Amino acid sequence: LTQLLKQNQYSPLATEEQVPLIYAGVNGHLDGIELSRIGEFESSFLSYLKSNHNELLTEIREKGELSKELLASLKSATESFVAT
Amino acid sequence: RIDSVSQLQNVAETTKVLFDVSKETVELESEAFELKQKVELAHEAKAVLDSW
Amino acid sequence: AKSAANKLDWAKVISSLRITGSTATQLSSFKKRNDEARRQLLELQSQPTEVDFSHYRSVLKNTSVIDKIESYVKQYKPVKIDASKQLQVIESFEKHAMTNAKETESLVSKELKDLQSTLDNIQSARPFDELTVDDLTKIKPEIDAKVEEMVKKGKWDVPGYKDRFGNLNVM
Repeated sequence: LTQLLKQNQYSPLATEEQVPLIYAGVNGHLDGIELSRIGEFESSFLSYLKSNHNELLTEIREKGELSKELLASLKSATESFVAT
Repeated sequence: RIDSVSQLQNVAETTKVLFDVSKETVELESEAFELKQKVELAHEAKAVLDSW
Repeated sequence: AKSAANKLDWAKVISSLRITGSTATQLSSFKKRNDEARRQLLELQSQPTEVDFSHYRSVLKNTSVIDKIESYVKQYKPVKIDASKQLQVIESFEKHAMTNAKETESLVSKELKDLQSTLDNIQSARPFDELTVDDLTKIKPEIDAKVEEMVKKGKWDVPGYKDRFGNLNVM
């Protein structure tokens, strides 16, 4: 989580972008990932979701609030890319 | 050995979809490449009129 | 619509656990994710690819080139057609794919019921207290061949027997 929260200058992140990194960081999925690998993992998982779970990004944008269905769909969408 | 073979039950029916849809998602983006040509052209045009 | 393709991709990842050491299939998923991420940022990065003749031309009051570069863009407005060139070698790749796939599928669909029948054969046909060694020579004449060759060469030692089947003699 410490190496997670680094962020380069002129690189703001939307809330829909900030949610899944937190959800991965809470649920221990980063633990098997290398500590140096976290920085590329962030952009990788973001481009992963923007490619694929763009609907969930729109859900976080529209609601600003995660339902249980959004929670479980988020869980599946995380653990998918957590398998790499 | 029964379990080891039965792991390969429905692989072919799904990997014949994997192969095709995978190479399509690789190779259906030359449209985006030729779009990139137009994007960098309009990029240069905007840059030079910014210079003017 | 690509989310179903990537759902199938992670299904193939959790089934590619069965084949560890995929050299370039995961690299093929890597390349499709790479240029998919490239094209989505390319289309989101893309403007309406034009010079604004209303505002951004009339911003330059000393215009003199904006008609020139505008008709230069409208000249190259037919940029270049795409490349749908593969319809002959790609179908050969999926032809080998369907070939080896149906080979595998028919073989496993046979051998599943074959080894289930082997399990049922082991279930009710174990005479482990009443089987005949002549039935062993009948089921395996390799037994008779090794016995006769073991006599004729004279290796009257039976190696690898004494470990699990002790010699139970006096000394």
